[PDB]
Amino acid sequence: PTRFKKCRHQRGSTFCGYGRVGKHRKHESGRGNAGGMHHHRINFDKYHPGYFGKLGMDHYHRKKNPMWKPTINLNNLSRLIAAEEAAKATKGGTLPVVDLQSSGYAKLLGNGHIQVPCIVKARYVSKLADKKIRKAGGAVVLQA
Amino acid sequence: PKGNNAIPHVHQKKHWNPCSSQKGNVKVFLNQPAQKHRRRRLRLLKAKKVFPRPLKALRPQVNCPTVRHNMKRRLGRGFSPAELKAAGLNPQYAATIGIRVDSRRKNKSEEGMNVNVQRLKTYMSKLVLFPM
Amino acid sequence: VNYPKKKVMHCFKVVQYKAGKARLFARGKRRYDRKQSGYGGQTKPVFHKKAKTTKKIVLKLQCSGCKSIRQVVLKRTKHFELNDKK
Amino acid sequence: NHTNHNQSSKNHRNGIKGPMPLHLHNSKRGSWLPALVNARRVRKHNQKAALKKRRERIAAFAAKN
Amino acid sequence: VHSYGYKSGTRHLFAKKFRKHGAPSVSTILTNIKVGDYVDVVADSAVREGMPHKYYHGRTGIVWNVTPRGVGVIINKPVRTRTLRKRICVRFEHVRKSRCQEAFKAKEHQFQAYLAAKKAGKALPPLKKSSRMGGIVRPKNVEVLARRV
Amino acid sequence: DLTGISKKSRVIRHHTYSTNPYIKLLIKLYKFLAKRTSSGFNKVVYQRLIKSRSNRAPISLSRIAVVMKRKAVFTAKSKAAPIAVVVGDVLDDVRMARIPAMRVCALRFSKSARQSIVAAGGECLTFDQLAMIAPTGKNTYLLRGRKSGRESVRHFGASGVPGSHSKPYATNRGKETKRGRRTGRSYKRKAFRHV
RNA sequence: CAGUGUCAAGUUGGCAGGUAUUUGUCUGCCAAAGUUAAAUACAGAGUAGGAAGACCGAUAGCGAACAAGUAGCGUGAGCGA
RNA sequence: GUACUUCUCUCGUACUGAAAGGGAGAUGCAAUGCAUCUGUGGUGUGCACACGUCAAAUCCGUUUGAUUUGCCCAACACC
RNA sequence: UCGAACCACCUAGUAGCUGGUUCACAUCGAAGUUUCCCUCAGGAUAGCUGGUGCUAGUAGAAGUAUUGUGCGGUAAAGC
RNA sequence: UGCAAGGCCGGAAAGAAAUUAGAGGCACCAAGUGGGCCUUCUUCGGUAAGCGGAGCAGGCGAUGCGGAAUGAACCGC
RNA sequence: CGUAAAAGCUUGCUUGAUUAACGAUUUCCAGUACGAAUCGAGACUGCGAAAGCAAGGCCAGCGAUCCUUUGCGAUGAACAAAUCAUACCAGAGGUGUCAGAAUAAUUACCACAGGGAUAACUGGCUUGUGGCGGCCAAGCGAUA
Ligand SMILES: [Mg+2]
Ligand SMILES: [Mg+2]
Ligand SMILES: [Mg+2]
Ligand SMILES: [Mg+2]
Ligand SMILES: [Mg+2]
Ligand SMILES: [Mg+2]
Ligand SMILES: [Mg+2]
Ligand SMILES: [Mg+2]
Ligand SMILES: [Mg+2]
Ligand SMILES: [Mg+2]
Ligand SMILES: [Mg+2]
Ligand SMILES: [Mg+2]
Ligand SMILES: [Mg+2]
Ligand SMILES: [Mg+2]
Ligand SMILES: [Mg+2]
Ligand SMILES: [Mg+2]
Ligand SMILES: [Mg+2]
Ligand SMILES: [Mg+2]
Ligand SMILES: [Mg+2]
Ligand SMILES: [Mg+2]
Repeated sequence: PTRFKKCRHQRGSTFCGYGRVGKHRKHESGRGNAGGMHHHRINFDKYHPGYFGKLGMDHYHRKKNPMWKPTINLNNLSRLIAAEEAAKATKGGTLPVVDLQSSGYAKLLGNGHIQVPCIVKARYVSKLADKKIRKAGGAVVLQA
Repeated sequence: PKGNNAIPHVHQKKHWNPCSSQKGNVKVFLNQPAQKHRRRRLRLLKAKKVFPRPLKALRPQVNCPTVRHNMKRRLGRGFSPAELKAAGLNPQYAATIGIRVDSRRKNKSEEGMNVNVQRLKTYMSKLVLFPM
Repeated sequence: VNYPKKKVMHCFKVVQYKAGKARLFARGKRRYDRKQSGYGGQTKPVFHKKAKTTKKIVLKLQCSGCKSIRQVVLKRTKHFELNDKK
Repeated sequence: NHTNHNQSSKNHRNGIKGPMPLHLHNSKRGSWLPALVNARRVRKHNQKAALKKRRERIAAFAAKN
Repeated sequence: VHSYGYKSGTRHLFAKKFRKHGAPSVSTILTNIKVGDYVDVVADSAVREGMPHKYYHGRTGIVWNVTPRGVGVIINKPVRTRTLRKRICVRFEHVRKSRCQEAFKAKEHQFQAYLAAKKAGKALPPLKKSSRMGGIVRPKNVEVLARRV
Repeated sequence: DLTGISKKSRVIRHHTYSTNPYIKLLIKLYKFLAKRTSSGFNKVVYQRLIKSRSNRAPISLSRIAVVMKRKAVFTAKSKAAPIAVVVGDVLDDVRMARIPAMRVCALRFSKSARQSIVAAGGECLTFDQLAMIAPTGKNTYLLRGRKSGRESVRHFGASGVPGSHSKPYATNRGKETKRGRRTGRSYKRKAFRHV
């Protein structure tokens, strides 16, 4: 939409909102991010505090697949057991059998108290996670 | 002025605009609806040409490689010499009756070929191969 | 300024840190060997204008107990001797 | 060209906002430790008391209702 | 703007007064401060270790912090369009216990003790009398005025 | 006539910029009620409707349960279950397994929040259906729902100012943690400062 | 990658395994010969055939709706109604 | 163009560390164990509570208790 | 055309510099100052200002006095 | 033990510092401006200035109207 | 500025001129660094009989990113080992244009963008200079 613009709204204003003293120029405060340490240093040091440095060691060939560890908490396990799959979790005394990596979620983090007793099968599991489940009628199982 | 904006990093400093001087280096997909129709027209027209053969060949299950995907199964190209030998078919003759052949796969786990050796003899059951 | 050869510590041999080895195969010099290689200008700036004539003194309190050198850093003094209070 | 003119009248447009009262940002922090390490432990007990005082309430308010 | 040091333009400000120099009081060493009372941050010299910046000299404010030998005082500072509650750290000798409330410390102490005496108390002893009204005044010496030269 | 009273005018949002034809019905409903009644509720529930969409923060059923459990612990224990009114909309909470039979009145519900209520034993209402039950809003527990912790509100600030735990606008999360955000890069943004 | 100097080994192998070096293992692969459709780029020969448009509407749209790369200009490259 | 789409990816529900890596419920007994819902105080809508108040009559303006929603300040715990 | 020709092209070269920038009414409405900058014909940052607000707000109100209570060393004075 | 201290607390407390009480508090986004000039009061530098540099407030800029014949600034408004 | 049984003088014994978990603050301020200070805490201490005093000599004397460098005791990503490198940490080498480009002229052959923000010019203004004048003359010669 071009009618929904202010230099179309402010025809006849003679400056489209850029003033008479300081005339709208082309690039006049540097061009780009220029001057981050010279004349825009007060902007960078103050809205971008950590910019302009080096830190840590270099990981040359970084592959995000071997460094892939999605996480789910204990209070979010119910997100993987349908009410029908939990309808068998009511009868027969059969604990739910949750398998994380099929839904994503390599690692199992222990946050909150687990609402429903189940047995999760996760590649990775926290110490407090490994302990809340095994003391809530459940069991963590390590896979892969 | 500036102020509390994300440092832009826009990466448009290499004459991509097809201006009056530069030829331009942009790829606009104004033809993808024509191409979707174009391919499905070849596809549906190649299918009645290859008929009664299936348009797509047979491809095996293969395990997507990395730890992110290793639990996801996938259709790889060709089977192996192994599944074909463990199912009778000569990989020279499998590659001519719709079965797709891959002389590079290595059958690292017997688990793997077992899903595919048996997957052949499903095809080799429901295939007529009427002679000429 | 003077400074004692010996300081007692309860928590001792003074060396007056004067390093500067300037290794090859340092990551910033390998870059430099690569970066200022061949054509182009002297592809890096160089401190041309004058300097602070006086230099600050790192002083390595190496304990006579074997290990774990300490480093104290004094102020900027022109003349520094370890005469140890004649 | 230093002037200071118009500045006192600029500071009084949107007003020279009064200071925040003491119950704002009364973080007894960075202050003298042996005080705040005691004004800490007494907060822990006074919270165990605040939690306990609500425990009888609800339980008194149940049976006595 | 040649000099703007931490002690600039302060000859007469930190200078001790006439014929009263030397060591600080024993009252100022025997003062008692809490977290919360008010203090006049009257930076005296002759201690020269813990004096605040010039600005915080006629200033009084809450004690937010009482370290062993440093009183921490918040002080309102009208910077440009807002006041900062500055948090200065000075020693005790640069500090008076500020009267600034005896105006009603001592007022409501006897004002209530007589409002109570006026509300319930025991009895109501009559208090200060009226100030501004009329009166048929009897003179005691007549006079006139024309000039004196 | 010198005034000085030039900036004392507050922006009250007289109307709504919403174009939803089912909320302009609730607004005309709650101008009638908010105007021709002595209800404190109807006043308040009317400014919250004409209010914008970013300001009507959603309350999860968790928040609704817990605060309705903090009401129902001090009642006549047989008096009534007040109606949890939220002028935003209700979202399910997979961190609350068991939900009480509580009546709720929201402009909207998640498809998983409506079924979680109705499965629990409560009935989720509307505002054309609450104007029939306590139109004055007797026995109704009005609710906002947290709008802090919102990712917009925690970029607000500078992030380079001492005592500013705001998040810089940076796509690359491992871009700006260098000089200025390190104690060993000539200055570290002072994590605390009295204000 | 190139140039110069140097210049191998032989499946008791060679190269690749994104930090150099040596010593090992492991994994993949087998350079220094060659061909190979399709999907991909292009409206330039519109060659052949076209179809369209929230486009421009004769100072606009191609420079050119017309005997337009024309008349005319330039020693010329060119310019250009 | 419209209609449909498993599959995947993407952003985020979890953050942190330079990295190896690690990874947040509360309460009581304990210094891990067992029942396992705002976390604390404070400032705090609305409504229900009783509290009287020129109050036409009695519904509301006053207010004090209850819970306090959002918000904010302080300091717990935990990663 | 010459202290670097001419044509075409890169090229719509860059310009903190100069000129211009197309309707109405309504509602408000400034600044030439702070700090930093090879900075002083410019920027960035605060202030000024608008819009959108959020919020329990006769209060954490005031370019004002009173009352107490501090502070000061200029005028005059005195050498 | 109890004083005093902190974090608290309930029982209880009212005023026999004027006025306006033209509503407090934050928050967000974004311009424009970053060449000022004059003036009152006082005052640094200069022989001096319709001079340069300041402090204070007011203005002009950005603003007419009324009148000092006349005037960006004065006097009224 | 300040200090007089000292903060100066003399002597003594000493390293607190150190590590500081650095916690907060002040000044500059944008309430950002930096620099210098202030109040602390933890050691370990010295000097004192002790209370106390000392984290230099008060307050000027100093330096970012990167790089180099040393101290201090995780990684090099198919594994393993030792070097090598890097990393975290704390410092040092330094940016005096001192919030930190790596720097000589000349143009009258000069060109451009502009500038009365800024000179020669011109219009003024400045009245002291340079040059003219008044009363009063020790007297000159009280004035031809
Ligand atoms: Mg501008
Ligand atoms: Mg300008
Ligand atoms: Mg496995
Ligand atoms: Mg959150
Ligand atoms: Mg070669
Ligand atoms: Mg070889
Ligand atoms: Mg190899
Ligand atoms: Mg080797
Ligand atoms: Mg070998
Ligand atoms: Mg080949
Ligand atoms: Mg024509
Ligand atoms: Mg409460
Ligand atoms: Mg005088
Ligand atoms: Mg006027
Ligand atoms: Mg006149
Ligand atoms: Mg001393
Ligand atoms: Mg400074
Ligand atoms: Mg510092
Ligand atoms: Mg010093
Ligand atoms: Mg001393």
